[PDB]
Amino acid sequence: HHHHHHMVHITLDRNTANSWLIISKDRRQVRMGDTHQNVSDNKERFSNYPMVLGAQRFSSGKMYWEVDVTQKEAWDLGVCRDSVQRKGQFSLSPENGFWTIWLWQDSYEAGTSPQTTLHIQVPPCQIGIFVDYEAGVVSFYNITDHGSLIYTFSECVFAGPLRPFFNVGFNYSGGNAAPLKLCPL
Ligand SMILES: CCC(=O)Nc1nc(C)cs1
Repeated sequence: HHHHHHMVHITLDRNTANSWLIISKDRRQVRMGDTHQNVSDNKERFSNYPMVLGAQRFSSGKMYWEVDVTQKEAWDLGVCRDSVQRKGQFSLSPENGFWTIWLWQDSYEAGTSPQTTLHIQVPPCQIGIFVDYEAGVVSFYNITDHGSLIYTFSECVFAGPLRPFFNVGFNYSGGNAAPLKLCPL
C-alpha cells in the first residue's frame, strides 16, 4: 500500500480507559494492570472490557496509523463511532458502531456479524489501519509482511465522528501482559 503519507499522530484518551488500564506518560502505550488503577469512575469509561479510545475525532479525509502488537495473545484494533456503548456487554460489529479485527485463541478474525475468518501466513508484530471517511472504507495491513492486506470493510455507514479503538485483552493466561504501542511516523 501507499497510505503512509496520510499518517496521523494518535494519542490515547485516559478518560475513556477501563479503570485497570495503565497509559504511558506520552499517551502512546497502554497495558492491562494487575488491579484497579485508582481512578474515579465516569460515563466515558469502558466498564466490562480492557478498552480505550484515541483522543482524535475524524469526520472527513484519509487517516493512517500503526500499532505494535508484539507477543500479545489477544487484542482488538480498529475505529468506532464516538457514541458507542461504554457500559455492560456488547459485540464488536458495524451495527454497534465498530470496524475492528482481533486476535483470539491463535486465530485472526474481522468483527463482522457474524465474524469473518482472516488468512494471515505471517503473524503480525505491527498492524496498519487506514480510514477513508468519504469512501466509507476501513483497511488493515500487515506491516511485518511488507504491508500485505489483512481486511477491508467497505460500504461502511460511520453515522458519526470516528475514534481510534483499542482493546489490550484480558490476561487470564499470564501470557498477554504486553502493551499495545502506537508506532512512530
Ligand atoms: C461494513 C459495512 C457496514 O458498515 N455495515 C453496517 N451494517 C449495519 C446494519 C450498520 S453499518
